[PDB]
Amino acid sequence: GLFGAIAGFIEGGWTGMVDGWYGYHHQNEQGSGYAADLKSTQNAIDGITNKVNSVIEKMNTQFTAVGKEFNHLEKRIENLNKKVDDGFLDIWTYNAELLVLLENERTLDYHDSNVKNLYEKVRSQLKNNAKEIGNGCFEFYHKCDNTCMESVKNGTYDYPKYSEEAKLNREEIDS
Amino acid sequence: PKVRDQEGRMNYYWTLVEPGDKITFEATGNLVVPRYAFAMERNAGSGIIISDTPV
Ligand SMILES: *[C@@H]1O[C@H](CO)[C@@H](O)[C@H](O)[C@H]1NC(C)=O
Repeated sequence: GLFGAIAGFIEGGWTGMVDGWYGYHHQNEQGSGYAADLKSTQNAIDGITNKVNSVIEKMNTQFTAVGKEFNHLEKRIENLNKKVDDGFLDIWTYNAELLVLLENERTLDYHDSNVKNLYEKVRSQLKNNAKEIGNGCFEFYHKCDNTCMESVKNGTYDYPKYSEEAKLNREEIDS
Repeated sequence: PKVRDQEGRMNYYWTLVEPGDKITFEATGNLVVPRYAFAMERNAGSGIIISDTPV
């Protein structure tokens, strides 16, 4: 991975998350489960769809008959006609092969960037109220119910609200 | 040399006559006169497909 998130510090993907491309696995006393981040998933789908549409829609053609008929005394123009067809075949094949090769690399890195951004967005929200434990995972120093959980998914986590609750727990785990 | 049991040759010709035009034929012999003529309007483009695929 270019950004080191997919197949990087997040070692593997989740098959339990089927409603989206990127999301979360939560765990609290109320239970545990998988959920997909609606905001980041939809913004990545739009880019990919635009990417596919751009490749296809920019190719606009018109009515044209390739077939040309020549006699046995018109070899040179027949060879000229063949030279035109073969040259177009080589040009289109090389561009099409390289376009897919380069864009496939771009698409995978695009997913890598989105996963990395989502982790950093959560990191900026929690700050020192949570401990990074690898695998793209956070451990809360304070209790976090279902309302607190989706509030991170909402994007509306209240750091000062649990700042003193987490700070007291922070200085006791580390002896 | 005999081609389909023929030693004589027959060269065929064609031309297009625009509206408001006259075509004149003159010969003392060795002429194959037309019998049927086609009135047509060419469509620009298109080609000819040579294959055994049914339609
Ligand atoms: C944020 O998530 C909590 C979890 O239930 C909810 O109380 C609150 O309404 C959510 N905010 C939204 C959906 O804007």
